[PDB]
Amino acid sequence: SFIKPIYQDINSILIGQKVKRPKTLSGHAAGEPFEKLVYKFLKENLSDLTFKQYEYLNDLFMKNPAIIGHEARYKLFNSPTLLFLLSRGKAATENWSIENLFEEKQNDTADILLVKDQFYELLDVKTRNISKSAQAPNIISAYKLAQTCAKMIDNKEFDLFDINYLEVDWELNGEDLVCVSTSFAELFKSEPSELYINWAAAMQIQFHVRDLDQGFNGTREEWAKSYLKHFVTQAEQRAISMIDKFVKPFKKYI
Amino acid sequence: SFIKPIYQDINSILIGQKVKRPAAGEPFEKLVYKFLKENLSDLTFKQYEYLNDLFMKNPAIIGHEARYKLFNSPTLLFLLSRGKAATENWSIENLFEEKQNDTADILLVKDQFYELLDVKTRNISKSAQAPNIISAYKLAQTCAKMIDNKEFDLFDINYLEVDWELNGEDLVCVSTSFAELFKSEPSELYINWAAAMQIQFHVRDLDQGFNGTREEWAKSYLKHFVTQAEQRAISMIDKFVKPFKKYIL
Amino acid sequence: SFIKPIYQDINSILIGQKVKRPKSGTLSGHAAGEPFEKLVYKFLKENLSDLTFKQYEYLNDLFMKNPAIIGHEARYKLFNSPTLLFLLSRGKAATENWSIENLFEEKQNDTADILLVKQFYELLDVKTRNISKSAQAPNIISAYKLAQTCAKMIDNKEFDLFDINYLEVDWELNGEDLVCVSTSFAELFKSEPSELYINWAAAMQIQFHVRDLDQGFNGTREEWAKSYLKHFVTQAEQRAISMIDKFVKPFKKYI
DNA sequence: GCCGGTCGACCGG
DNA sequence: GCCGGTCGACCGG
DNA sequence: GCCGGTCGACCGG
Ligand code: NA
Ligand code: NA
Ligand code: NA
Repeated sequence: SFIKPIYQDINSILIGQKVKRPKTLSGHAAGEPFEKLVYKFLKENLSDLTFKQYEYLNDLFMKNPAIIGHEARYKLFNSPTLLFLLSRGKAATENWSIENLFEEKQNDTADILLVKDQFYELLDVKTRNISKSAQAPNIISAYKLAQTCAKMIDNKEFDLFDINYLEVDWELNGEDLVCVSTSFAELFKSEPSELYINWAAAMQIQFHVRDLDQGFNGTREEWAKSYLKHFVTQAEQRAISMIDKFVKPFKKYI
Repeated sequence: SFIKPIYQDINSILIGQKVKRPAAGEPFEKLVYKFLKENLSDLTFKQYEYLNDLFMKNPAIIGHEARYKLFNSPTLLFLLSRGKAATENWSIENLFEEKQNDTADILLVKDQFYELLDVKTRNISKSAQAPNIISAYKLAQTCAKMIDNKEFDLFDINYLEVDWELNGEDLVCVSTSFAELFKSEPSELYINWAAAMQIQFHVRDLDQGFNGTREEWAKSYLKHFVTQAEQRAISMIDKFVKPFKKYIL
Repeated sequence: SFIKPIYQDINSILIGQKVKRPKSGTLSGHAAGEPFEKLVYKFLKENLSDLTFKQYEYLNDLFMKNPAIIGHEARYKLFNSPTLLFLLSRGKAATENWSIENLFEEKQNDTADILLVKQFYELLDVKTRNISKSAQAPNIISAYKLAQTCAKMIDNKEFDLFDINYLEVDWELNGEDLVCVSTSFAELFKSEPSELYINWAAAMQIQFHVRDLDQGFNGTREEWAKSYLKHFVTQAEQRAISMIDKFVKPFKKYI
């Protein structure tokens, strides 16, 4: 992680920050420009490393004028896994140009990208409302994570990228929201066999950053293989539980 | 529908109206509610607004048990009730606020009949996938409660689509669509399991040819739900298991 | 490949070359970029006449030099390869009435367009697509024909004898004639056989764009055949199931 | 030319 | 301490 | 995405 080395500084700068409330306080809509606040800070203390996912792509393509077309542009990633996780559509990659750059995309894997010496850190910011105790938020697609681990193995890319999370806690205070806490955690540091997969909630992994464990002490290849086992096991578990919950109780009506 | 009769009045006040740019379409939902609250004052209610009034019109009714009785309907209670603790802890000093998962955005009630209005905003500047409409699971339970309690003329679930786009420093509505759930072919509703088990469709394209009974609608959907759930149990193996069974070992 | 070492020239001679619009009519089927194929042959012969035949043309030469060989048996035995037989031999009645006064002709269903051999055979098949429109992958070759080819390859063990390559010639309308703007070369036995798509409805044909065809297969030619069959069989079973769920159930309500 | 995955973040009738 | 639906609305490595 | 349907005509261990 490029952020961890200076986390204590981010936590310090965030605690106390305020943001004008939408004037609902729930939902992706009433999210938190707190992530914009994180970006602004990472852009200041790590300007040569901080990139919005769409910002990195625009940059990558800008320094390759001779390379045109999606085919030629995809090879620019020089990594099948990073291509899977960062890339944009075919027509979008084909139609890219100086007067038609990439913009924010709702389903982009990462909020902030940090690159240094061919090493990428996919950071995803999670904002939480402390005023209440809610369910763990969506972290990342368990299915997308499964494909990632599959591609890591097939390509032997166990030393290239990390997927980290930064949780920023806030509470209402008058006519604005105020940050009260923060917490950092790396995905590949937790126990892969203990990640809860909420199938209904877009097959998303879920947990509050402040609770995640960081005791995994094996290699990255083992983490991937272990995750895939847990993923396949849970997929079969869901397939069976769906019948007992969405079929059995409704057969009497047919 | 209590809105169908004035759909053109709602559309006329929406199309062309601009709002200062900063969900992003929320501003248009407030315009609908405000309109209804001024043209159907005695029928328009925010879901949480209805609950407070209901509880406020019966102060001598304390406790979750007695309060849950106030709905006089199992199906409606399932669709509108908040929570046991929330229902118990309710008070004139601790009212019900809006909740992200409330079934409806707007409630129109009259003659003991309820209309659950859910309005969907859409950025016409993009050609996206069909949005989430309503949980297929929540619909199934609802249909089950309709059968067990024989409530086929109590409520309707309708959707209003508000199309908008960014124009300069403002947002502007460009078109509107209306449709009724119980008027579409239940066996045709697409159920996106991964997407919160929600049924998805563009209000604009939603068919309205159904001419059967409300009971037949309920039974039909339930059959469609079960079958799809079974089919999904198979799809999961062929997509989330079979292709990864070569890494486990 | 024999033309591969000379692909640069071809790619350069083709691009820019133009041909009038086929009878000023439609631009599909056999009548569209057919003349281009001729242009490719006009070069592969004017620079490699030592080993460039147009399918039937070779067959005409395979004979003649064997007058004592007539009517089935001997004539069918001429091909010391059961595989090359299945991919180049004409009909029985056709390989009977052969003579100097009745030479073979170009047949619409011939496997290869141009044949280059030098013991080792290269079955070249040209492809042309209107780049002025995003279209579907064209029919490459018969999946069934390829399956029989692989089987026969294993049986008599001939994992070294012939190659199946394709040459793409992209063209676009320009005035009263069509012009080439690009070219793409690829070799069938160099891609992932388990990846090849089989369109059963489209004549059980393998479909893909020469330009996008991969060329990185790890293994011998033998491993390919083994691999393909495993793939072709699977798809066939899948097709059998798909048919019932699309051409049977959907209309079972009308009977 | 049909089909469906992803991001965001919420409590318990 | 553990389990898991619901709303919103997005295009094609 | 991935996935696949059409029009035009041809002869045969
Ligand atoms: Na995420
Ligand atoms: Na809804
Ligand atoms: Na062919």
